[PDB]
Amino acid sequence: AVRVTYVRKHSYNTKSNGIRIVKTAGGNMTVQHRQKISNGVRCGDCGCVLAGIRHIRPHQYGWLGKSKRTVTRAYGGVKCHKCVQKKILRAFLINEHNLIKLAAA
Amino acid sequence: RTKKVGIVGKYGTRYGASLRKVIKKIEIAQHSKYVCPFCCKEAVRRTACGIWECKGCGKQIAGGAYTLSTISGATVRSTVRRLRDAKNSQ
Amino acid sequence: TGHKGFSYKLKLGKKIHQNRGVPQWFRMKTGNTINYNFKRRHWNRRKMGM
Amino acid sequence: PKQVQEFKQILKLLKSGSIRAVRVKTNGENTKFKVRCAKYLYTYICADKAKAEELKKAIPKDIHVVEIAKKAP
Amino acid sequence: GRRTLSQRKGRGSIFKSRSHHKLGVAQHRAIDFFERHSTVRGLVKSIEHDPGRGAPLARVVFRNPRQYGLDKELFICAEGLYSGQYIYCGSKASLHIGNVLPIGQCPEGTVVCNVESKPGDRGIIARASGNYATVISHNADNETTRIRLPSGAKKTLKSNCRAMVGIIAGGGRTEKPILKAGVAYRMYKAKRTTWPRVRGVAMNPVDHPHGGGNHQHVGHPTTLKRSSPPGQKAGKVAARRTGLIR
Amino acid sequence: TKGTSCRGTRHNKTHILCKRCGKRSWHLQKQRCASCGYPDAKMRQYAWGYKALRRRTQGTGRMRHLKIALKR
RNA sequence: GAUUCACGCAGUGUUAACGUGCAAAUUACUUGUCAUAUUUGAGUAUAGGGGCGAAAGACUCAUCGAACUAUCUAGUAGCUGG
RNA sequence: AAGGUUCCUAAACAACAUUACUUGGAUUAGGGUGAAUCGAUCCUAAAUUACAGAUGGAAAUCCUUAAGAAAAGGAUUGAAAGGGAAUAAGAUUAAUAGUUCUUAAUCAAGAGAAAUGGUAACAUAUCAUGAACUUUAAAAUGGAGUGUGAAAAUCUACGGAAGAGUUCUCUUUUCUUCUUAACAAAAGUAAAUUCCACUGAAAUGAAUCAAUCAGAGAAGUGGAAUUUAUUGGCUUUGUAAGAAAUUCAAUGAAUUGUGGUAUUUUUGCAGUCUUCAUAAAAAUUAAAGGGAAUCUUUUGCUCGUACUAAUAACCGCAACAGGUCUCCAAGAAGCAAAAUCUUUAGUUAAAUAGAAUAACGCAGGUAAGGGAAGUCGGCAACAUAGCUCUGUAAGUUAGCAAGAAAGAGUAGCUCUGGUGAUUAUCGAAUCAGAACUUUAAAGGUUAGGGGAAUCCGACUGUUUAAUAAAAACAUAGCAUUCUGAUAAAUCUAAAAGGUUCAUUACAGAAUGUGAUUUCUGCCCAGUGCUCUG
RNA sequence: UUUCACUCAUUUCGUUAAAUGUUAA
Repeated sequence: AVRVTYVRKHSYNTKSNGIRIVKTAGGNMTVQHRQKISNGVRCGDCGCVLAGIRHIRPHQYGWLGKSKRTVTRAYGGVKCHKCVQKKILRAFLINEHNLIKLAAA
Repeated sequence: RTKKVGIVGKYGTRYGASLRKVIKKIEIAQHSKYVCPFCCKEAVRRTACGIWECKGCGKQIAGGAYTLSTISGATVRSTVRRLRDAKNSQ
Repeated sequence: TGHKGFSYKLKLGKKIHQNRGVPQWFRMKTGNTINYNFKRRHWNRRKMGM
Repeated sequence: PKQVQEFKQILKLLKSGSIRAVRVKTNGENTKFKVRCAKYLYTYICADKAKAEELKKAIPKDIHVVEIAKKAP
Repeated sequence: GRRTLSQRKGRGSIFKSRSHHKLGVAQHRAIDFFERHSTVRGLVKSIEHDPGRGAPLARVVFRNPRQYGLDKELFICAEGLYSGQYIYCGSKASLHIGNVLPIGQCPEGTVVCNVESKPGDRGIIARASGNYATVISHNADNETTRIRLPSGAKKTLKSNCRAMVGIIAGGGRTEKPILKAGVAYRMYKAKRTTWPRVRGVAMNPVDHPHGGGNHQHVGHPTTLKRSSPPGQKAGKVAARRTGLIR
Repeated sequence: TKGTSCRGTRHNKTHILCKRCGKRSWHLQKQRCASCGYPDAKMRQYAWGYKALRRRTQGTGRMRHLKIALKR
């Protein structure tokens, strides 16, 4: 077995100091700097992880294509599909009831 | 399994028979599921001291420290309803 | 340390520069008593305290 | 490094004016046409000699062409 | 001798409050016209756990009635509140659990909580777990109402002092017996530095007035005047009585 | 273990070099110099420290400009 | 905040070694303990009739029943030495 | 971190490393630290400090956004372990290398009436306009335990190619090499979870090691999305064999398959348990609601970078058996990262040796017969010791005591049987049993002495650094006193001053006793405290 | 001198000093 060493000057097993040992030419092993695990977006109301958006760092969303950082729908990145259907029904039904109850009952 | 020490057998033999009895009633009621007032399911479990969450219903309810609804918290709710109806009627 | 400030590093280099002996020609001057530098130090003998 | 999948892209690449250098590597079972562009190093794995000769006629004459074999240059 | 532990407590050293993870100040919203002469509606977005206190906190969200935006408030939960509930704050609000009403509109016998000792000071009385104050009577002659404090004392407040109708959540917290010293250690995670209390009789005469001699005892009466200086005021202060109560 | 053993962990400087007096008397946590009293506008001098007055005062340095003025 | 082993840590016993020592408190075996009242690095806060103390008058740079350093100060001595 | 030139080389050995030294971390003279991508620099945490204001006889103190004609909203500092735009492989030097060279990349800042598809979940090499203002999310969140996906290491199956070791006794034999980066691509193909469409479950079904779920809709069928150390997880591909490794010849030549229902480590995922504990903020980024308006190329500055990191480079007067935070981690055997032995790497010197083999010693041992008669006292030493099976008392808070106590078995060799997968072939260590043999089997190493009572402390924990580790302190439990916040306790010389208090009687402050069970008797004269007098 | 009534110094507070008081609709 080949034993390795930290390449950067950090020497503690911190969250940002994650490393991976991979094999290289001649049987030698090198050290990579691996990336932290991130979370996605959550529905603004029900707090459910949205589908169709990757779980990457906040700045990497800028590198992604314009279509890969959201979903083509009403509110489309902040509310689940269920979160929005409730919003549409609430808007239409309450306005309709506010139209019949008052406003020339 | 056990004759009488049901949930407080994890305390072994080191807190007193009386104290282990008192803590048993509270620990049973704290860990049990309650009927959830908005969807009528045995799906409410405690998440913190005074916060209860309906697992299969998506609601967070404020309640007692260990029971979903306290005896004093139920009489007060009944009392206010009587007061509100009396105020609303003359 | 491996990591040091710029000003601190220059004061480290000067302490290195001042740890030298009397040049031979200065020792041949007429009426010369300065043969050895009594302000000298070595890393394992005295710590410069900086 | 990027890979060119079929023949139409590399010819259009060769006729494109962004090229910088060409190096041809002859392996035991294939021939690779590594076009050194400004940004990437496009390559094309070829196994048919006649298509390779067609490719070799397609390189502009002004371009420095490097021929690589079992001995590296 | 030395300065006793009670003297060292007022200096703001290690005895400072461990309030770093706390949610914030829990209180009513600032009074305005829409609360004095109307009702504003709030939405209980979530119910959270504030470290160091026994009652849950509701993250209520109001709407700004004079500008565009939101008024994110932080109330103390009344028992029975749930996520998505609408709560109305104002002088014309309905008498329901969780609504914020001036103490003059509550009928005699109403159970309220988070009462303001002075109008507009955003909540003083009846804030612990399971606590509440009852309304005793009204007096429209001088616009004052009487309430009964959780300690049993009676207090007279202005009739426009606000309050939340109901019972503070988290009742029955202190009926569960702590069993271990470790559990009591975790109780003061978000509190001040007080827990392991050395008996004064186990101290030395320099440290504490009780610091005894060849037998662990006090020596002098432990009931002391109110006017004793800081340093010798240790034990029972202005004790009208002692011994077990009958 | 109050003697030899306790001195193993002494690897954290309390004082670093000062900027006004040049000595290793700048307390890091206190953010003041124990010798020349830095931040303080006035140089720190005490009448009980009569020797510390003669170690650093007027005439113990170069006197780059005053030597011309007084001779003038 | 169950029983034990290990990396570690402490210091119950030998009242062993050493006792002008490896060491101004350490070594060997034995013993105990070895993750939640746990162990630990850095930063930060608390300073002299003050701090800090699960409390031994313990700790506060080998100094603590009141630190270190300088001035008053060549303090006074019916006492001891010359 | 600390040290500061101790790093490399050459000349030289007066001094120093308890002899010596041609050696040296010692003398003399030179050489040596290369960054757009690693860090500092940027942000904020505990906290810290300014102008004006407030306080003070004074020095100075308080306040940190409240007091201000100051700062859309609040000033400075505070992390080389928290947050954070972007780099890798090979080679190179006497010494530097995510820093130089070759090759190959990435990032930021610049320059040259406004789209489709899908029923839906949602998808489209930039595309396909999107201002003020507002909201949401990310950065950004405890711990335990169980299951499992993938990679690496070790082990192993089939087929080999090259080299090496053993060989008068055998051994188709034993050993080594057979590799691949950042960044991207998309032949082939996974595990887990969440949603969408059709349909409507009872004779209730679906499923996990455990759970858990369903008419606010299960199971089934067909889809969509996200995660799995870069693109998209694994094999594979470009980079890329031209490198590197193993051989051969004298620069040039050869090879570089496919698997495993095995162990460990790492990294994710899914649910379960637990809290009177709920387990950071900002810089910075994106989306949304609203509808105001009408590929090539340039540049990337400042600072650190050598070396030790310790039985010789740090702190203890020193080359001091003391102390000092981390990363990577092979084989045997075993439950075990234990003890013992070995491979890669390191070293054979680390305050001097030679001869003789007296006493008395320090360290490790054994001993006839007796077995604590020694001694203050079984102090020291001896003795038990793993695993399997049988068996296990009084007492008890009914949980324990309990590994109680006590007894038997265990080796080697040759066999037999049980526990599965794929549809006959393949595979795992685990358990049970039977003949035979002997020096009769845990014991090389590691490895509990047991029982009957009495006293104290309930327990886990802490304690006099350097003669006291305990019955002492803490503890949970019990009890008492004061206080409605402009308060109680309490710091300050003063203060729009400070602490509990981001608090509000289920709270804050002050005390005694110390788990549980049973019980707390009489006394208000004396001294305290109090009175609604 | 005591008991009253007020606020105007004074105290304690709250906010983005965001509809206070009296008429009007």
